[PDB]
Amino acid sequence: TLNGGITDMLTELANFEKNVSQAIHKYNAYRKAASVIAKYPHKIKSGAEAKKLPGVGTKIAEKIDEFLATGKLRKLEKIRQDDTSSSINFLTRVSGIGPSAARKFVDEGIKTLEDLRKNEDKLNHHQRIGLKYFGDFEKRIPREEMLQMQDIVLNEVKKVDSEYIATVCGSFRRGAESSGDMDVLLTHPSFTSESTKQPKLLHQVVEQLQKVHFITDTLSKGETKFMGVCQLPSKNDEKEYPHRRIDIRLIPKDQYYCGVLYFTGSDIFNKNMRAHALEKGFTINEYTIRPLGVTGVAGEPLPVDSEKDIFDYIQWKYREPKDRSE
DNA sequence: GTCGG
DNA sequence: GCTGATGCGC
DNA sequence: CCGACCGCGCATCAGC
Ligand SMILES: Nc1nc2c(ncn2[C@H]2C[C@H](O)[C@@H](COP(=O)(O)OP(=O)(O)[C@@](F)(Cl)P(=O)(O)O)O2)c(=O)[nH]1
Ligand SMILES: [Cl-]
Ligand SMILES: [Cl-]
Ligand SMILES: [Cl-]
Ligand SMILES: [Mg+2]
Ligand code: NA
Ligand code: NA
Ligand code: NA
Repeated sequence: TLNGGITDMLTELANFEKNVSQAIHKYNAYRKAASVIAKYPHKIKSGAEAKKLPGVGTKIAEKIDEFLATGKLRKLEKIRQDDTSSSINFLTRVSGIGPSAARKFVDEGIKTLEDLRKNEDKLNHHQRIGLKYFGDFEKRIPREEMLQMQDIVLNEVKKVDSEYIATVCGSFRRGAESSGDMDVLLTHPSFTSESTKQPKLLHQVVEQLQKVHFITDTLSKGETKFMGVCQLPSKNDEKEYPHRRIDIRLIPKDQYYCGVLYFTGSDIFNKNMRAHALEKGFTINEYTIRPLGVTGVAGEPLPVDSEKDIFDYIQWKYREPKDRSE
């Protein structure tokens, strides 16, 4: 929070480019700058000082000076005043409503939470659940609650098949004292890159979690990825906990390290690392790390036995999970 | 919007 | 039904 | 300049 003002501004600018302008590269340009500045161990004094960091160019440097001088940005002041931009930004806050759907709804006169509710008919399944738990999904999850949730998930999974291995990733694995949701990596020995020896591997876990009323809703569900809603159980007479977003990713057992690297993040860390990988002539996804031939085509998966092995291939000193929060 | 070649 | 492009989210 | 910007699972659609 050393340069909170500045990083907030860049984040607001990032969200505007993404939601309203549908300018994804500008979105990331601002996010990166916000990321690099949030990490800077000095209270920024000028745009020039900021322009020294990678990701901060002339435009952002200029904005930082305006912000430091006045304590605000005129460009953002006007963006806030604009009713169309405001409505669009708001609607994208509902899970399932992106920049396109948001702009479309606004074109129909649907601009508020009140409008969305009275128009459920115009929403697909995901958007309907996003609206249902709109308030809840805005809440942070204390680590203490993440710990209780982890205990339920691992124990329920164990009951389905002792050979299952569920690992909580995301910011939780990064040591955060609060998380925006729960990310669960799942593996089973019967599912590898070589073959699937048993079907419904993900389904059974989902099924079991619904049986005990932990999983309450489903946003989307496939053979290897579940996106849904869960809730901790509350005691007698006590207010029940808010509903939480939960994602479960089933990855081939022999590709765990690439999988846990991916799911631990952060997203920007993944983007930076995968970009660096490319520079070093490699390509990384949640399954493997492969070399890039002269042509530019991915070769065969390289051997991996730890997260560190991935970092070594691209000549990066190993970074613990707690230091990947970019 | 920023960067490297 | 399929394939592929697009939206959306991780 | 100017091209590059990470990589992919699921839901949905158009075109066949
Ligand atoms: N490669 C890649 N990985 C991504 C991307 N987005 C997410 N991931 C990976 C890396 C992410 O760590 C992981 C989980 O996605 P979240 O839950 O959205 O991210 P988080 O858990 O870190 C969080 F801090 Cl935003 P919290 O949920 O606590 O508020 O998915 C992306 O664009 N690209
Ligand atoms: Cl763009
Ligand atoms: Cl691996
Ligand atoms: Cl792969
Ligand atoms: Mg998360
Ligand atoms: Na710079
Ligand atoms: Na959204
Ligand atoms: Na998540």
